[PDB]
Amino acid sequence: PNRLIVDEAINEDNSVVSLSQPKMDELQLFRGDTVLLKGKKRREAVCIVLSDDTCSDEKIRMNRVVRNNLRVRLGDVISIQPCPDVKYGKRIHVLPIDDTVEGITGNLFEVYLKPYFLEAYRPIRKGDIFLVRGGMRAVEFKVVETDPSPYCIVAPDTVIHCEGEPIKREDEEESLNEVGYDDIGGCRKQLAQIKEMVELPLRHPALFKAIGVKPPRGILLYGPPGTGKTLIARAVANETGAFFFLINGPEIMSKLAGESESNLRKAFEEAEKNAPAIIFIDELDAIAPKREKTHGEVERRIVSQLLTLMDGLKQRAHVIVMAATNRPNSIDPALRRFGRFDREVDIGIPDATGRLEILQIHTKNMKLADDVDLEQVANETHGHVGADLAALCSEAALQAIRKKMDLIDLEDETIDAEVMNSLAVTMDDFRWALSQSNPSALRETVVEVPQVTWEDIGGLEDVKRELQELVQYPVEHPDKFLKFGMTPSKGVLFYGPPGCGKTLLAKAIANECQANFISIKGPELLTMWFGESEANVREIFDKARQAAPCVLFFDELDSIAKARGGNIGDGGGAADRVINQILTEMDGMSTKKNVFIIGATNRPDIIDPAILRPGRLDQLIYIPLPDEKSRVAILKANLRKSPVAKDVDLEFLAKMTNGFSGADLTEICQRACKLAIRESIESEIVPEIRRDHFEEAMRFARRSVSDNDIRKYEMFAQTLQ
Amino acid sequence: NGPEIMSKLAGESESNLRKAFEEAEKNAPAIIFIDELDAIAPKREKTHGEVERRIVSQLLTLMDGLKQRAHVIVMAATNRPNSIDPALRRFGRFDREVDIGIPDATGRLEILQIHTKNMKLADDVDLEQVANETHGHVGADLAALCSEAALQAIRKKMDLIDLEDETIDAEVMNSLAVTMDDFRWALSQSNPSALRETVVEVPQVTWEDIGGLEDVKRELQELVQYPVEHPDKFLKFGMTPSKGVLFYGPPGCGKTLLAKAIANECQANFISIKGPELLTMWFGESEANVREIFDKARQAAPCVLFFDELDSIAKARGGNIGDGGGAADRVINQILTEMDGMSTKKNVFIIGATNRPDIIDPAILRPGRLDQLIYIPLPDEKSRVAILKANLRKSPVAKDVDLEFLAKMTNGFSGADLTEICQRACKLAIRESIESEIVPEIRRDHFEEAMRFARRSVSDNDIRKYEMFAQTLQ
Amino acid sequence: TNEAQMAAAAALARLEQKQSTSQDTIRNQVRKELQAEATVS
Ligand SMILES: Nc1ncnc2c1ncn2[C@@H]1O[C@H](COP(=O)(O)OP(=O)(O)O)[C@@H](O)[C@H]1O
Ligand SMILES: Nc1ncnc2c1ncn2[C@@H]1O[C@H](COP(=O)(O)OP(=O)(O)O)[C@@H](O)[C@H]1O
Ligand SMILES: Nc1ncnc2c1ncn2[C@@H]1O[C@H](COP(=O)(O)OP(=O)(O)O)[C@@H](O)[C@H]1O
Repeated sequence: PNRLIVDEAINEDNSVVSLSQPKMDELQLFRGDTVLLKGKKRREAVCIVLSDDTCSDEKIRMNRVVRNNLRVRLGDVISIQPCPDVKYGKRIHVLPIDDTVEGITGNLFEVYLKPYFLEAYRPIRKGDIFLVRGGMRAVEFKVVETDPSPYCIVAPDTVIHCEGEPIKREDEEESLNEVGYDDIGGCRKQLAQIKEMVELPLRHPALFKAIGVKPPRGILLYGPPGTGKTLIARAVANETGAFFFLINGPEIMSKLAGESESNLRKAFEEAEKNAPAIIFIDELDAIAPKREKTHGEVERRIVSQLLTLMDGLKQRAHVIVMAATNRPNSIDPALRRFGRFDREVDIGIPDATGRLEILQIHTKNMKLADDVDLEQVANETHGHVGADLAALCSEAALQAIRKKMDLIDLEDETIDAEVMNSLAVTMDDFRWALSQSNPSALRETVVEVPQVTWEDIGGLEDVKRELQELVQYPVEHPDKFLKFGMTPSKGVLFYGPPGCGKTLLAKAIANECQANFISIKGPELLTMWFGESEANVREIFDKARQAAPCVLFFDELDSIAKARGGNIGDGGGAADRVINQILTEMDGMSTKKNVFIIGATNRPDIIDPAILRPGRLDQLIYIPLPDEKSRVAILKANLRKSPVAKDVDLEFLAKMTNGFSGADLTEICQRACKLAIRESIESEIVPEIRRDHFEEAMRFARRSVSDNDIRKYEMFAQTLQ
Repeated sequence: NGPEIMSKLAGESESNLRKAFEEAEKNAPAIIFIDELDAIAPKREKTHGEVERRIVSQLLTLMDGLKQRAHVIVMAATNRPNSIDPALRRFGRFDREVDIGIPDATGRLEILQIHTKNMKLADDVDLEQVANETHGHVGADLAALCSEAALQAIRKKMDLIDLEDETIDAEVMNSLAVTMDDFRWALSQSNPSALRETVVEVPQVTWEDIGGLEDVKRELQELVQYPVEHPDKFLKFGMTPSKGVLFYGPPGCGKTLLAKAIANECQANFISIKGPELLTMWFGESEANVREIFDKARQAAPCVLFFDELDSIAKARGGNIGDGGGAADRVINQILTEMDGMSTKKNVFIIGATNRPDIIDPAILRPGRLDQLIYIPLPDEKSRVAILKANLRKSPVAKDVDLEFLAKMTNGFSGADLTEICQRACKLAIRESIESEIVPEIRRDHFEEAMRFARRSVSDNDIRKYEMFAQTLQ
Repeated sequence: TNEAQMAAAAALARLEQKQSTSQDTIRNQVRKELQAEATVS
């Protein structure tokens, strides 16, 4: 009884844990009460319990600081008990740990400990280790003396002493600046999926010895460089405690014949001796490239050696092998057969939210000025990966250090704590670093859950509802579909003029469903055909299966028909190699994988009719240019983020822009916004957009769809009845 | 296994392979199993190195040495029987072979039951639902599925009770049941390894699923059953049984269901070849795959090999225009060849389907090939009603629904179009039922509304061409 | 008890202050004006 599973916390605070209410009622404690935690080897901690809507009933959520003091790891279980007799302390003695007091001098108490405890009212226990962040350094301290014992709350009126040399870290505790899960920003879903696969085999090996189940013995990670593939592999080993062995392709390949095989075997033999252990092989495609793609005997031999060592993992107890590559299909397929590397996780590229999280992670210690806006940076850093965002944080820190501190300090390794704490990084330093950095992954496609909602789309009220019926109803009301023998559609095709919101329709339903949006463009379908790489069709559909829930959007479906001539071409049909592979993958995809396929085209008259057969994109939705009420709605939607003067007549503008698409109405709003901003900036050398700004914008905006194109689209839609 | 031998240096791989045979003799009777055979003895054209050629020759001589190594049998496993050195299949050696393939729905259910023998299942667990849903899975995937379903249940309860020790109390496992939500969850997490493989099985299509065409059903029984039910009567009367039939007529009239239904009644393995597959072979100039398809049919005998959309290639070449040539192409020529060499007593029946007989090489209709012709017109008045009744056999239908009235209106509709009407009415009933909670049956209003959106797929210009062709055939 | 509730109030204030649009248009317009003045001189 009163035993809870240790897991990660959302609240980063050094004295806070979170429980689900049913456990707070059974433990007879209230929100804000102090409790004691009992871990391993007679180690205890004191904390405050809060609650949220994310902790499960069986779990207790805590940060690394609490787990380190209890000598427990994620997946363990501890005891919890209330202690309502906790009172305030009188005098405490806190000293830093030498592991973090390097390159720094000055009054660490006044810089770190005093801000940390002042109005903080934190519960402490003798021997507690806690981390205080600031001045671009993270310093951890130990409680070595308390007048009350073993625990007390430190009030602002207590005496805090700090006299003596920094304390050497003990072997029973780990440094709080070591890499853990809280250092990983984006790809949180992937990290959770991996944790489930590896944490239990390593944390509780007894259960797999006794229970008739096979553990994963190999996980392949893939994505561009700098996304965190090697960060995850190390963070997992650090969190679980397994010995981490590092291997990389090019180093093993740099060895002579016989040396490369011996070195690879040694790593596996050492992992068994040090089990539980994790073997991470970086650049897997370099150590084990496809055999059919090389000529060398040594390269074919090292693949055979790795294949046998992977099979030997059925005998090497508690050893998991992980690997990283840039492309999941650039390695010899034998490694991915049952057993061996039977699991894989797509890391990809962080999205806008993950990029902000990474910037926040790499600023934990940084003092930021009020003008610093990392969300704006995350939105501007398109194509950047964690390696690039970390560079931006460090470069911005250096610029602030050179502007101020380099005119104060000597060219030495030791700086006063007060000087470091006095240094804050401004937005100009982040903008400078942004101009110096260059995205390492700008060409690769990025898949993310879109931020487009239904309120972002003007008009098309019936289409928005129709997509909800097509995408949500099959899983929200499955008993009605079964009752009436209905087969849910697997997708819908959109056709009509460009610039009417087709991209928002697919994103908006993905947003409400919290699903990833995968955007495939014509140039990708054209590359597959011309480059004789039709196998990339499977990569696209597999990305959807692995990214599920997701919406798989195939834009420019006409690109294949156009490649065959489009308007003229030969005497045959639109059938070709790429579309046949696409249709095959569609037929083999189940709706129970939470993947919905949406297509679009601006030339529906040349789409291979096969795509419209039952089981494919059988439903057709026409998206014409917005009507009178929709054009006004579009203008109003774009202006929701800015004050609009009372002299602006949006209905008059919409009546004039009769042939304009939604994309063209957006340009008018954005241009009028820019014009209002231009005036605002000059007034400081205004609070709202004036009629003059919209009328001026009207002089430059033009319709993107000609009158002849409108008739072509309307006649086609009419032909379909 | 391949990698174990290939990882060894020149001289070590040959010695180790020889020792394996020596040990089998010393311990005879013995069985040697060579996994990933194609890794040790790949087709000769796939390797040119001196070391790789020598180790292959060593295997060939050791296989021949089995004449002296009494009571030793060597088995080997490969992914494809044609990816290995053909010399291995010479009389003796590896002359015998067995196609393991993949399990069907029945086999998958048996596999799930086997890998759950030790598992405690909740009352809601239904492994038949799983076996039917696990399309494209192999036994190794179903075993992984069972493990993942158990692991989810284990994490929920085993960690909750905090059973942290070296041994598990038997009572804890005794009360730990895996629910249907744990299997369905695992199904969402798993991913079949054989999703793109060819699936060959006895179809579940019955004659009760096909409306109308009573005379075609009887004709297929004569063409497929009689040659093997009464082989002595065919000899007595000097009758040569047909080896196949070509179906023609408007699309969407059941051509595929007819081939499946007779395969089901006869419990024969049904092989489905579709237009995209015929086009893939044509586009890639890989018509040799046709011989592999017919070879699979022979291995699967008794079987029914159905070639749908035979006109897909002729249409891809232009169909009505194209070039000035004939209906012959790389793929159909190999199909014609394999039928000509097919043995009457191999219990292989070939069925084709086209929508444009005027562009199919007439040679396909010669004796020994698809010599029989069956016309499948648009369903008549009584058949369209039967089709609607069959399509609605899985849903509640209100008594006010007049299926004869609907069939009378849908005079130009195919069976495929009647299904669209049924599904539209079902969707409307679903939307109405869901709204009532924010109904128990499909109402006439739902079918009447569907009638305003459904259209006939085959126009009168095509029906007249179909009828005139059928008339030309007398 | 009461000392624990004061500790909880302090922890809640720290977490909520740290964890808890026309401004991005204003920032982008000021940045564009500063770049235009830097190019005219
Ligand atoms: N997903 C991520 N989240 C947080 N930080 C990341 C992420 N990906 C990379 N980084 C950071 O970028 C750097 C990557 O360097 P390294 O660990 O050598 O990885 P790589 O394999 O890309 O070379 C580290 O400073 C790491 O903290
Ligand atoms: N109906 C609409 N409501 C609001 N904005 C729209 C609408 N249609 C288009 N837009 C704007 O036009 C831009 C282009 O839309 P998109 O669908 O990508 O056009 P395309 O046909 O080029 O893909 C979008 O960023 C969106 O802001
Ligand atoms: N006679 C029939 N009875 C019942 N359903 C039919 C009939 N004819 C066609 N259908 C419906 O039409 C659909 C298409 O049939 P199929 O034979 O696969 O067409 P094709 O062979 O031209 O591709 C089937 O799913 C079936 O439900």
